[PDB]
Amino acid sequence: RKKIFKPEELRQALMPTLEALYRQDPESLPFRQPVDPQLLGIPDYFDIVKNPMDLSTIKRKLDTGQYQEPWQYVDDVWLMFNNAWLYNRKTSRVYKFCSKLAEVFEQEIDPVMQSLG
Ligand SMILES: CCC(=O)N1CCOc2c(cc(-c3cc(OC)cc(OC)c3)cc2C(=O)N[C@H]2CCCN(C)C2)C1
Repeated sequence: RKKIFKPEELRQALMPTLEALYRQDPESLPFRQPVDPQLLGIPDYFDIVKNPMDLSTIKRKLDTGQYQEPWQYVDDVWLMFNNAWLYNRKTSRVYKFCSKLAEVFEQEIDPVMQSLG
């Protein structure tokens, strides 16, 4: 019927896919902590980005058992990517780095999602 996932199983299976993103340098650097619009010059950020997401938040959600099923994790990774592509200019470091992370993530996540069902 509905498949139940234990938080420790999700963490064991999915954390390596997150670690693959963290390992990218310089590409993960903009994504390791939440965007701070006041520190940066950018008070329009949260006008445009309604649901912020970043690697530290996704990690915390895996660590604290906030995901019930693996597609919720995938959706947060993609939310992070889509926010960055929505806000940032195509020539920017953040935009290009986002694209690299999306390439890495795609390769990592597919066999893991097959394994989890
Ligand atoms: C997902 C992140 C995100 O979408 N934002 C929103 C855009 O703002 C940036 C963010 C991160 C980085 C950034 C780039 C890095 O490259 C190596 C490393 C990094 O390591 C923490 C952060 C750069 C910018 C940026 O556009 N800076 C401009 C703004 C206007 C003013 N001039 C001077 C700076 C945060």
